[PDB]
This record gives sequence, structure tokens and C-alpha cells, in this order.
Amino acid sequence: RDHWIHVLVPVGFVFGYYLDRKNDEKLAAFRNKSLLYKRELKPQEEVTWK
Amino acid sequence: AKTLLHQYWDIPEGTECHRKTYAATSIGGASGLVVSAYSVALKTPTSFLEGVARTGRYTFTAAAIGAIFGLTSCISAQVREKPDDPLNYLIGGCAGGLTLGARTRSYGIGAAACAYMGLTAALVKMGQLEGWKVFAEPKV
Amino acid sequence: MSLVYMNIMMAFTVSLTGLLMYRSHLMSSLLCLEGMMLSLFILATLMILNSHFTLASMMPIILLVFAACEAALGLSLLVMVSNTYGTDYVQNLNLLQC
Amino acid sequence: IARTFFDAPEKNYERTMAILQIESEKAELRLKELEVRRLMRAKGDGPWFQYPTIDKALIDHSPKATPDN
Amino acid sequence: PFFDVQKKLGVDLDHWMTIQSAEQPHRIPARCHAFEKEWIECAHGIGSIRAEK
Amino acid sequence: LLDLIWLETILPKTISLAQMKMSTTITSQKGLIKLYFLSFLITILISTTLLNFHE
Amino acid sequence: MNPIILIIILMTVMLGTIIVMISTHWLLIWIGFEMNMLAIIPIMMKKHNPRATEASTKYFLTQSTASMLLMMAIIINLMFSGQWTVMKLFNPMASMLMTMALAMKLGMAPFHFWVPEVTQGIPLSSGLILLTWQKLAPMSVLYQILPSINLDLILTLSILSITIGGWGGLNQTQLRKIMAYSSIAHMGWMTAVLLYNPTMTLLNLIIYIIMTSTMFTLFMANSTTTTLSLSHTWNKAPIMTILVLITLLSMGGLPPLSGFMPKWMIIQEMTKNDSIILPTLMAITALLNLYFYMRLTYSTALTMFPSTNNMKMKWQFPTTKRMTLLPTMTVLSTMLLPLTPILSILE
Amino acid sequence: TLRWQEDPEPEDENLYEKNPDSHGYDKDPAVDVWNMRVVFFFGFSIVLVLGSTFVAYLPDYRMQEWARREAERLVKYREAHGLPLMESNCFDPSKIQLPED
Amino acid sequence: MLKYIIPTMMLMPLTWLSKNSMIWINTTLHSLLISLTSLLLLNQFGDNSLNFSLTFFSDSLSTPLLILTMWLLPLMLMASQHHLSKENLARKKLFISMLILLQLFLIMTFTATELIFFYIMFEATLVPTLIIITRWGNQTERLNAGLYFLFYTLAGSLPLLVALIYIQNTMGSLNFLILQYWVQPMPNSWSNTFMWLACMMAFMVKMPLYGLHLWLPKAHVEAPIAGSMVLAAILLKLGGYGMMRITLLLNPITDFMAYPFIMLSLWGMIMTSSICLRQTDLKSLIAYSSVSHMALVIVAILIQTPWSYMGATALMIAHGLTSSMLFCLANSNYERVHSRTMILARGLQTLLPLMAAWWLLASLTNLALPPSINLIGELFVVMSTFSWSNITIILMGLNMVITALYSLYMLITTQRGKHTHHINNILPSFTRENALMSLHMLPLLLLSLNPKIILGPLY
Amino acid sequence: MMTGRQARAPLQFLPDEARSLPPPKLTDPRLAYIGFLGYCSGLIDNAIRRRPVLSAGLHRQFLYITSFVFVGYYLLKRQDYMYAVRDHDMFSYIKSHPEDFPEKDKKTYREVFEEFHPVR
Ligand SMILES: CCCCCCCCCCCCCCCCCC(=O)OC[C@H](COP(=O)([O-])OCC[N+](C)(C)C)OC(=O)CCCCCCCCCCCCCCCCC
Ligand SMILES: CCCCCCCCCCCCCCCCCC(=O)OC[C@H](COP(=O)([O-])OCC[N+](C)(C)C)OC(=O)CCCCCCCCCCCCCCCCC
Ligand SMILES: CCCCCCCCCCCCCCCCCC(=O)OC[C@H](COP(=O)(O)OCCN)OC(=O)CCCCCCCCCCCCCCCCC
Repeated sequence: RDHWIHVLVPVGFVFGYYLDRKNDEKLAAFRNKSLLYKRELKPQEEVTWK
Repeated sequence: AKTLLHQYWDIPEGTECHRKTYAATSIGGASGLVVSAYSVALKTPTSFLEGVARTGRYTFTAAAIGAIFGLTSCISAQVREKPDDPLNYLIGGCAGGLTLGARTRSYGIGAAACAYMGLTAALVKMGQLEGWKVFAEPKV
Repeated sequence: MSLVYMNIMMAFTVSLTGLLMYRSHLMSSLLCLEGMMLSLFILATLMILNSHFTLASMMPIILLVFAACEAALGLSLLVMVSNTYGTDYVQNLNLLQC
Repeated sequence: IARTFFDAPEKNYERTMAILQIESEKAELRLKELEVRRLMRAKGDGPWFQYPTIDKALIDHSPKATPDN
Repeated sequence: PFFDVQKKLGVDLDHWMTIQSAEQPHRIPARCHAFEKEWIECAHGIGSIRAEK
Repeated sequence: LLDLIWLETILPKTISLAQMKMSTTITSQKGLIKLYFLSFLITILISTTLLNFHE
Repeated sequence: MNPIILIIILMTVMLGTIIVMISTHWLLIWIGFEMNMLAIIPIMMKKHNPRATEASTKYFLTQSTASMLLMMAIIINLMFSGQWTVMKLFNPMASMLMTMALAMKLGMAPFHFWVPEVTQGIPLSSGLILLTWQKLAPMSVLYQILPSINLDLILTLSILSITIGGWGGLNQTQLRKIMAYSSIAHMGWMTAVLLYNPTMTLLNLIIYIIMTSTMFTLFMANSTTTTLSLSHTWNKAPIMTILVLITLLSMGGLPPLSGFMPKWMIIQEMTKNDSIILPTLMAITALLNLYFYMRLTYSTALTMFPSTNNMKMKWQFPTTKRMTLLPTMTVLSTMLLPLTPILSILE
Repeated sequence: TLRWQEDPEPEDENLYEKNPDSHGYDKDPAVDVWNMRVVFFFGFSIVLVLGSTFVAYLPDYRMQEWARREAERLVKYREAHGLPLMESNCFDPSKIQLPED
Repeated sequence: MLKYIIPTMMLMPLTWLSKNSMIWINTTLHSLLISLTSLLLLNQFGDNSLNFSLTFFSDSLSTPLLILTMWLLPLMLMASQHHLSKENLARKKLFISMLILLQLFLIMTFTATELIFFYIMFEATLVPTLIIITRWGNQTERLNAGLYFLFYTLAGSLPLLVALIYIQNTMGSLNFLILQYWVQPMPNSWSNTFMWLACMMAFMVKMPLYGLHLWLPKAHVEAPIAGSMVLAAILLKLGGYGMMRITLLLNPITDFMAYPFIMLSLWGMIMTSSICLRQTDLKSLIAYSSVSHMALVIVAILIQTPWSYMGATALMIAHGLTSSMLFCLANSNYERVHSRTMILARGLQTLLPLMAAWWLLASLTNLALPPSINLIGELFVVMSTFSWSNITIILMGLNMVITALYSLYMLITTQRGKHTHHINNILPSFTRENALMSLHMLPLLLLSLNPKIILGPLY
Repeated sequence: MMTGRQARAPLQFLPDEARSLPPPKLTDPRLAYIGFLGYCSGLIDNAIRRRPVLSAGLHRQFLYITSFVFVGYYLLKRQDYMYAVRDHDMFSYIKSHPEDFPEKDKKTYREVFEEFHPVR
């Protein structure tokens, strides 16, 4: 590519978003356990959020 | 120097002006003697007379500062009937600073010494009241 | 405790105050330093011999050897500054104030 | 906008609960460590602040040249 | 830092001199062998803070 | 009067002059070993007698 | 000087330091100290000019006095305990004498009068060897005897060292004297935090060693010994100006550089023991060290002082000095703050 | 005498002299016109317009509209049954133990 | 918050690998893209904050400041590229690198959940600004300005570090989410008095308080244009954010320990506005106006009421935008006439009419013309201070009169009257300067349509 | 502080109890940051010797990164071990001394009393 310097920054934003999602999955200790949002799981799914 | 500080702080404040003044004068004279000893050691004088004159001048200045501070703080505690109050020590510290200005014969250093040593004396009074530790023993 | 201990401590203190107040010469400072070592020798030797510590009897020999090597180095330094200035006065060693 | 970019309120709620639990655990552990350090310094019976002493494996036990020892 | 090279390597460079109640030549006893032995048998393994009291 | 003269005088200028004067007093040594060792003896005497650091 | 004789003398210096570090006998500590000093004397007199002999004479006299005081403390401890194991001392007089002997060897105030003159009189490499390596052994001996150290004495020595070092370094224009006063202030910090947590002392010692090594290595790389000769560097090699700027900013403890970490952890440790006035006073006093560091950065990197004509002749030639480990200690002295929890390896 | 060797102060360059169509961005006309296009497109057409559109359609910022709807529901429910619309105490006094004096 | 940190550090290889002529285009383009991306932080809730991780969070107070920072960076890139035209390429890349690093520290500062991480970033912001001021400033006394700025900040901030470590050791945590629920009353004693002083003096210096403001008409004046923009627009608001975060731990001792600074800042704004009335320098006049507005914010934070907090955050954002625009206009005049004297170049409306219109709009927003967010913030602070006490309305009315006086004095002196005869290098306005002015003006005018996104966490 | 712990088995970088702990991953962020430190030192080494910074001597920069990664990995192993030892000693001492660490009588907010200071 002759314009890779123009794709340095958006792939940085995409990688930062991916790391944010990974850490959000890492902080899932109270998923579907809170006293306000506790509910029975609808079928054909396993988690409330990812 | 440990017994001088205890004998100064053993007297209740606003009670005995003469003994408090004497203790403060002794502490000041000791500090002035230390300063004069280091002065004649590092900066050697021209003769014995110049060195003993410098020693007497420094010791007398420090002793006068101590006596004025002790007398002023004790008198202000007596008049106001407020023994545990850093305002009395602030007044005494400014009196000591004005004495230092009188000894050096310049107004500006005297006013600056009034402000700074009044603040320092007030801080020492707050530390004595609240039990602040400067050389704190290891604990954890 | 004993009395000769007090005399050896006072001898060490006298030699220390002699070293710590230079008069004119560097050689007098070196002599005061080596008198301090000699007082250390006597004190340690008396303590070791009175305590019957057998294996500590080798210590004053090592102390003497090391401090005499120290004194040899000091004499060499004195000879160097005497060759520089023509005398061993301590008032000529003041170039490093600036 | 709320479907593509934004996060669900439940996700933020439970994420905040997880963060709060972890940080409260850390704060309690820090306070307990301070108290333990103070007690070990004061008493000296714990695994910390064990300043060394003379090892007793160096003492000679064979009979000497003099009986009175 | 006190790097215990002697204990790591197993050598004995200065432990023979370090106390008076140690192994002395020709089994010569010291004047205070028994007192020092009792004090060492106290202080061993309890740290300085406990052994000071 | 206030911010070009006095507010400049109280906090920064006086502190700067005090540190300058203390620096000129500290670094004005004459480079003599005899005076340094006399100061060492005075320090030892003050610590032993006046401050009681050997207790 | 012969390369082989220089090698043997340098290994003798390190052997003396090792003998002090690894030994369990007080006489061996003394022996290592004299071996180290006797071997390091010819490093100071490498150039053979009167200033080097004067500096060597003052250094020899100070170290011999401190050594005799150390032997006195050892003999008093033997008299009152009957043993020689390097551990806590059994007499307050022996503890006071040994503490002042180690303070004289470290050059802390008020025993500080020999450090700037000795550093000025000797070359840059020998001054680096002195101010970096000579302080590993007295701090180890202090690390071994902390149950016997008087708290008031060591704290007085610390605060006096910090104040005197800052006020002394305010007035200097020679780089070696600036480095000496900076050293005095840093040893004040290190022995201030000694009695509460000696691991913080080890961390501060390591960080100060790295920063001083970087600054001295840059100095000998550019062959500058004064302020103005350092200010000529912008017209010769501007990368060195950037390096001295970042290292002098890190030496002042400015975050987020690696020099912030020692005083940060020291203040963290001192407040756990309910000592609040002293860490504030030490920070306010370290502002003076920051002041003369920032003055150096003004003269060197952030302005362009006038140069001379022969700088062109110096442009036409590249450098060939063996700037050993200069990028490594340049990186390690500036970007080490995110790895702050690495200090647990020193406990 | 004559002072140190130093160049005089250079004359200020007029950007409109060599390029009367200058936008003031660069001395090369192509770089200058491309910088103008970049700033005008990505600043006004992209950030300002779509940013205003994004802020205008924020999904119920800080729950104000939900709070109004819930207040309507609660006011209707409390008005229908004769209940007071709001009480002076946020928590029930039954589940609160006052200190004994 | 990693989705904004990582593109910011990826701006560094973008400016260090670009061509000799394409550094400004690339940096401006990609910073504008990240500024557009920064709008995703507006997912705020009426009860809970937007908590991303253990280290980062962003409530409704830090979000406007973040958006302001990430929008301000391309403005500084556009402004600072004319006076760096003849500079060496490596020095140009170093300048852009310091701007990028400052933006990185600023966006890590507003989102720090831990207070000691906030302190570390808040004092890491000192180095790039000091380097920018003392290296690319034009005058002799830029070194003295840097010394004053650095030492005022550090002397104010070292007791803050000591007090924060004390709070960590006493309470067990410095996490702001924990401290909202674990907070305790602070009783009246001398220890707590010096706790309050230590926790407050750093942000009182950085804001600045009247009497501690002596570094501002130096650092704001001897800096380059980008430095002046980032000093006026963002760096003064670190103190405001710090007092908003730290007042939670200082109750109920604030209600009487806030009296001397309330009297200092109520009387201080009159003194600084009067100073503005008799200023021969345009840049110094703008700096003293900044001192007065930040004194208003200080009073609003210190009286600690909801209306005061909303007015304080709105006034902070509005004054940042207005001061940045005023500094840009003064810089354009400086590039035209090569002098900062206000009386030298006069009557520029006959020569520069659209620039005169931009000057008029900036002056109108400076004196809080409704319904600008300047007036919204100033009005809310005035209402809350009236609730505090009634003679505050006398003080606020006097301040408003003098503020209108000096703003129109600025405008009438610079733009109106007869033009200077001997000045003949007044070039027409470039497209770059006009684009910079419009990018300062249009967000400021658009925010009056939806002012609810700048009203803090208790709107 | 912990010399009594590190006194029975001296001069060991990692004792045999450390092998019961999970080793750091090779994708550790601290290890990646140390590798970045090595790369930065390689670039400075190119810069001070007037070489092209990003092109000259790729073997030198690779050895810089490799050496930094190696030393950092072992330092991280030691750091994790020593924090593990700290926690282990803390919990053992807490469990062994129940008299000094009593259970705090937790009370709900309906029983506790807090003074109210109005903001007016
Ligand atoms: C920009 C210039 C102006 C800067 C002003 C900076 C703030 C001014 C006040 C700072 C005081 C020092 C930090 C105090 C931190 C207190 C934390 C704490 O726990 O406090 C309670 C603690 C209480 O001690 P404690 O918490 O250990 O004890 C437990 C509590 N009691 C007492 C109940 C048992 O306070 C202290 O320890 C002392 C506090 C007062 C310290 C006085 C000395 C400093 C004087 C002011 C110096 C200001 C800067 C001067 C230099 C300027 C530049 C040249
Ligand atoms: C935000 C914190 C950081 C601050 C700095 C930010 C810098 C970066 C800038 C990014 C982009 C801008 C962000 C802020 C955008 C603010 C504007 C916005 O979105 O508003 C939304 C608001 C939203 O309004 P609303 O909330 O009432 O709309 C209801 C909501 N919906 C749409 C879902 C139903 O938009 C409007 O108000 C537009 C209304 C229509 C257009 C205007 C009509 C009237 C115009 C004037 C007519 C003549 C009057 C008389 C004139 C006389 C002469 C003077
Ligand atoms: C708890 C801690 C326990 C202990 C841990 C380990 C501590 C390590 C302490 C390191 C101390 C370094 C001392 C100074 C360097 C020693 C080597 C030497 O002699 O260097 C000088 C030598 C002189 O040669 P010459 O050619 O005359 O130089 C003049 C310039 N032409 O050669 C030169 O001048 C050549 C030029 C380059 C010299 C570079 C020297 C760098 C040394 C420091 C490296 C970084 C520190 C060590 C690693 C971190 C340790 C914490």
C-alpha cells in the first residue's frame, strides 16, 4: 500500500475497541447476578451480555 | 538539650513568667553558642578579641530573642486567659522577630522574621497541642 | 570495669583531638593518626588477653599490618605534596576551594 | 445510536458492581497488611522483622583442657 | 545488602573467629565459655526482638 | 502596587533572596583541611554532650 | 598507567567491596574497607597534577579518620559483647561511633566538606567510580546494623544532608561539584528512609546509581566539565542535549520519569509511621536540587548559547569513544515508572 | 570595536507574493490547497455536521424523559387513590431506630 | 478509555514517519478523526457513571473536558504552523510530538479513577508545557516564566501528594468510586485544617487564586500560540476538576475553611478586571481576564451547591473556548504587526472587516451575552452566590460592569478609530486564520441549542 | 523486613516454592513494555553514533529487544513470587492470632447515627 500511514490510526482505534471488549469480558463477575437486573435466561442464549 | 525543652514545657502556660522566660533564654543561648562555635570554626577570626566579640554578639542576640518570645507569649496567655492557643505563640514569635530586626538594625528582615517565626512558633504550639511527631519512632 | 581501659580510652581521645586540630604540618597529623592506631592495638590486645580468647590473638597483627600499609600510603602522599610545594604545610592544599 | 455504539445500562451496572467488589477487597487487604506489619514489629513473633542472632551450630561441645566450663 | 556467599557455597571464611565459644586450638577454654554458650542457646532462632526480652 | 510590587515581594522574591543568601553562606568555605576537621571535632562534641546521642 | 595494572587495581576495589558485603566478621569489614581505599587511591591520581594529589590527600585523611573511628566502635562492641558477628551492636557508644564513621565514609553532612573538593580534583571517570561504587559498602553495613542505630542521630544527619546539599549546589558552576552536592542530598534521602523500610533505601540507591552513571557517561562522552562547555553541545550533537535534558529532568524527581519513584515510595513509607512534617520538608528542600537541574537544562538544551569558529573542525569528525551502556541507562533512568512494582524483588 | 558574527534579522516572507491564491497553509500551492481541503472537509463537513446530528439524537441523555414519564405514572397512581403526592420522609420511620436519649 | 489512548499514541509514528511537507496535513486529519470519535463518551446515565475499567471511568463532568481537549488539539496544530514555517524538520516533529504527548496526558488525567493516578498525570502535564514555553517562546523572559510556572505548581502540589498518601493509608483506598461510599466526616482540628490546606492549595495555585496568580501573566504571555491555547483552555481546568473531585473528603470542614479564599476570590476578580482596564499588552489583558473568570469558578466550587457546580462546569468550558479564540486573534495581530502593544495597530476594521467581525463575536461572548453558555455559567454561579449571601450580588454586578468595560475597550482600541499611518504590511486574512476562528466560534454558538451536555454530573 | 524468610536459603533468585506459582505469560503487558524499552534503547544506540535510526543494524536492535525480554521475564517471575510470599505470610499470621484480629460487629444504617451538617 502507498497510503499505510493513513491507516496507522484507524487500526489503532479498532485495536483499542477490541481491547476494551476483552477487558469488559474480563470484568463479568456479576453478570446476571445484580439485584436489579436478575432474570431467567431466555432460551437459545447463554449469557445476558458479552 | 533534652532537659532544657522539658524544663520549658513543664511550666504551665500563663503561670510563671520569670521561669518560662529563663528557660527560653537558656535554650536561645545554647543555640546561639552552637552557631557561634561553628562560625569561629569554619570562618576563623582575625584575632581572639574578634572571635570572642562575635561569640558574645551571637549568643546575646539569640538569648534576647528567646527571652522576648517567652515573656511575650506568657504575658499574652496571662492576659487573655487562653493558655492553650497558638495565637499567643504567634504574638511571641513576632516579638522575637522584631527583636531580631532590632539587633541587626534593619526593618525588613525584622518584619520577615516576625511573620516567619510567628508562623513557626504557632506551628510548634499546634504540634504540642495535637501531639505531632517530628522524629517519629518506627511503627510498622 | 578496669582502670587501664580508661587510660587507653583517654589516650585514644587525646590522639583523636590532636589529629582533628591541625597545627602546621601534615606529618603531625600522620603521627596523631598512628598514635590512634597504637592505642587501638593496646586496647584490643589487653581485652583479648584478659578474656582468654585464644583465636583472637591474631587480630592485632593484622590490624598493625593494615594500618602500617595505610601509613606507607600516607607518607607517599606527603612526599608527593612536598615535592610539589617544597614543604608539607596544610595551608598549601587549598587549590580545590574553587 | 444506542444499538451500534452505546453500551447497555445492565452491562455498566454489573461492571461497576464487579469493579467495586475488587476495589473493596483490595482496600481491606491493604488495611489488614498495615495492622499485621504493626503487630509483627511490636511483638517480633512473626515471620517478618526477624533480625539475625548468633547461630548455635558454631559452639564446640568436645571436652576442653579445663573441667570448669 | 548482606550476600550470604558462605552459606550458599558451603565455605567457612570467618565463622571460626566470630564467637568466643567456638572451636579453639588445643581445646583451650575461655573465661566465659559457659555463659556465652547459654546465651547463644537462648538467642538461637527467635530473632533479636524476642531475644532482647 | 499590589501585583507588580507587593504580591511579587511576599511569596517569590523574598524566598529566592533567602535561598541565595543561604547558598552564599554555605559555599564560602576557604578550602582548608584544618577548619574542616575542627568542625568535625565540634560536631562530635556537640552530639556527645549537648545532644546526648550516645544514650 | 599500564592496562594490566589498572585491571588488577579495579578488581581489587571490587574485591574490597565484595569482602565488606559477604563477611560476617567485623575485622573483615574493616579489612575490606582499607583494601578498597588503598586500591582506589591510584585511580584518583591517574593524571598526576597538583589538584589530584591534593584531592587524594584530603580523601586519604578523611577515610583514615573514619576507619579509625570504625575500629574504635568494633573494639568497644567486642569489649561489651565478646563476639564479632556483624549484627546489632551492644553499646550505644559503639553504635554512635560506627554511625558517624559510616557517615564520614558516605560524605553526609556535616562531614560533607571533602566530597565536592575531591570530586572536583579528580577526572570524570574516577569521580564516577567514587560517587557510584564507593557508597555500596557503607550502606550495606548500615543495612546490617539498623536495630542499634539511634533514630534522632540518623534523622538529623539526613535532614542536614538534604538542606546542605541543596544550598551548596545552588551556587556551583562546575559540573563535578554539582554532582557532589546532588549526591549529598540523595544520601540524605536514603538514610532518612533507612530505619522504616531499608528496601526503599536499596531502591533509591539503585535509581541514584543509574541516574548518576548516565549523567557522568554523557559528560565524558561530550568531554565537558563546566557549564559553558556543556552549553556548546547543541552545535555538536543535539541528541546528547535531548538526553541530558531528559536525564536532568528525571534527576529532579519530576513525574512521570523514573526519578519520581524513589521519593514517592519514601514519602509513602514515612507517612505509614505517622511522620508527616519530615517528608514535606524533604520534598520542599528537593525543590532546590530541581532548581539547579533546571538551570543546567536552560543553559544546555532549551536555549542555543553562542558557539565558536572551530566547531566546524569538530563537525568534520565523528566520535569514537566507547560510550558503554549509555542507551541502556538512558532508557532505564527515564521510562521505568510503569514498572514501579518491580521493587518487590529487592526485599 | 565590532561585535560577534551573527546574521541580521531576515525579512518577513509575504505568502501572497509568489502565490496570490494562497490559503496560508503551505508555500507549495498543491500542499496548501490540499491542507485547505482536508481542514474544511474533515472539520466542518464531518465533525461539526455529524457531531451536531449525533448530539441532537442522543438516546435520552441522563434519563430525563424517562423521569418525566415515571413521574406522570406515579402522580396518576397517587392522585387516583387519594394518597399524598410526596411525603416529608424519604425512608419509612418504622425501619429507623432513633438513638435513645 | 483505551480506544482514545491508543490512536493518540499512534499519532506519534504518524508524525515521525511522514514526509517533509505532509506532517501538518496528516496530523490535523487524524486528530480531527479522533476528535469525531470522542463523541462516544456521551453515553451517560441519570444514576450511574460510565465506568470502563478498574483504572478508568468518565462521568458527566470529565466528558465535556475530554471532548474539549480532543477538539482543541487540531486547532493548535492549525494555529502553530505559521510561525514554525522556517524551523528545522526534526524540531517541527518534536513540537508536534510534545502536543501529542500533552493531549495523551490530558485524556489520561480526566478519566483517572484512582486519585494518585490523577495526581501523577496532572503533574506529568508540567513537562511538555514547560518545554514548549521555554523552547519555542519568542522572548527573553520565557525562561523566567517557565521557572515561575514550574515552581508555583510544584510548591503547591507536593503537600497534595503527602495528603493523598495519608488518605490512602488512613481510609485504605484512593479509588473515587469507593470513596463515594466510604467517606467520613472531617472534624474541626488543626490536623484537619492542614489536611484541607494540603489538599486544596495545589488546585488553588493551578486555577489560579488571587495572590497566587503571579505565574499566569508570564506563562500565558511568553508562550507560543499553541502553548497559550492549551494553557488557557485546558490546564486551568485541572484545578477545577481537582477541587470538584477532592471536596468530597473535606466535609464539613469546608464550610468555615472556605471563608478566606471566598474573600480572596470575590475581591480578586474586581482587582484583576481593574488591571484589565489599564493594560498596555493584549496578551496580558487576556491572561488577567482568565484570572478573573477562574476566580468566579473558585467561588462557585467553594460554596458547593448544585447550581454553583453546574455554573462552574459550564463556565469552565465556555471560558476555555473564548480564551482560546481571543489568544488566536491576538496572535494573528502579532503576526501582522510584530508587536504585542495594544495602542500600536489601530483601526483594523477598515482593513480587516471579517476579522473585525470575529473580534466582535469573541468580545460579545467574553462579556457573557445571552444565551451563550458563558452567560449560562455566570448566571448560575451568580444565583448560587446570591443564595450564599446577598452582598455577593453587589460584587458580581460590579464585576460584570468592569468586564463589559474592558472587553469593549479591547474591541474599540484594536478595531475602531483611525488606522495607523506608518503601518503598511497589513495583509488580507488567510483562509487558515478564518477557518481557525470559525472552528472556535461555531461549536460555542451551537452549544447554546443543547446546553445540557456541559452542565456537569448533577444536571 | 523479610530477611527471616530469605535467611534459611540465601542467595536464591527463585526458591523451589516459586515453581508452584503460575509463570507470567509471554504476552504479558509488562513484558511487552520491557521489550519496548529495549527497542527504545536500540534506537538511542543508533542515534548517538550517527547511524540511520530505523534502518542501521537490525541485528543489534533484535539483540536489544531479546536481552530486555529475557531479563524482564526473570525479574517478573521473582516479583510475582515475592508478592505471593507476602500474602502467604500475612494470611498465616492472621489465622494464627485470632485474638488480635476480632470480627467487627457490622451494623446496618438503621442503627448507626451520623451527624447532619446542612449546606446552606
Ligand atoms: C505555592 C505556595 C503555597 C503552598 C502551600 C501548601 C499548603 C500549605 C500547608 C501544607 C502543610 C504541609 C502538608 C500537610 C499534610 C497534612 C496531612 C495530614 O495527615 O495532616 C494531619 C497531620 C496530623 O498528624 P498525624 O495524622 O500523623 O497524627 C494522627 C492524628 N492526631 C494528631 C489526631 C494524632 O498533620 C501533621 O502531621 C502536621 C500538619 C502540619 C504541617 C506543618 C508544616 C508545614 C507548614 C506549611 C508549609 C507549606 C509550604 C512551604 C514552602 C513553600 C514554597 C517555598
Ligand atoms: C460538548 C462538550 C465539549 C465542547 C466543545 C466541543 C467541540 C467539538 C464540537 C463537536 C460538534 C458539536 C457538538 C455540540 C452540538 C450542539 C448543537 C446540537 O447538536 O444541538 C442539538 C439540538 C437538539 O434540539 P432538541 O433537543 O430540542 O431536539 C429534540 C430532540 N430530537 C431531535 C430527538 C427530537 O438541535 C437543535 O436545537 C436544532 C433545532 C433546529 C435548528 C435551529 C432552528 C432555529 C435557528 C435560529 C432561528 C432564528 C432565531 C432568531 C435569530 C435572530 C438573529 C440572531
Ligand atoms: C543492591 C545493589 C548491589 C550492587 C549492584 C550492582 C552495582 C553496580 C554499580 C556500578 C558502578 C559503576 C562504576 C563506574 C564504572 C566502572 C568502570 C570504570 O572503571 O569506568 C571508567 C573507565 C576509565 O577509562 P578511561 O578510558 O580512562 O575513561 C576516561 C574517558 N576516556 O572507563 C570509561 O570511562 C569508559 C567509558 C564508559 C564507562 C561506562 C561505565 C558504566 C557503569 C555503570 C553501568 C550502570 C550501572 C550498573 C547496572 C545497574 C546496577 C543497579
